[PDB]
Amino acid sequence: APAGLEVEPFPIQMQVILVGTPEAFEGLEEDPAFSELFRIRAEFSPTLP
Amino acid sequence: LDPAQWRPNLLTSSSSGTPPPIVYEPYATAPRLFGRLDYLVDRGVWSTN
Repeated sequence: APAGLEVEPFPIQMQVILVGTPEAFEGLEEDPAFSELFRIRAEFSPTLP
Repeated sequence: LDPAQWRPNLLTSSSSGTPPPIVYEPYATAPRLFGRLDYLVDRGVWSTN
């Protein structure tokens, strides 16, 4: 790109909801910023009664 | 002689002293740390100033 628009930082109003397997997150839980950004852990039980 | 190549570029104006000019840059990368040199392609040449 010969030039680029200087986009001003924008406040985030969305609520991101990550989805993944426990293995897909244990490789992402090692980042403290992940644990500080994503506080709510919604675990699906593998087996229902 | 072109004024576009001999006009001083305004980097940063006064911050009134107090508070001191603080710039937190969590995205510490060379283009954002040391700035960028743009390239306007006038008449087909990547002529910079």
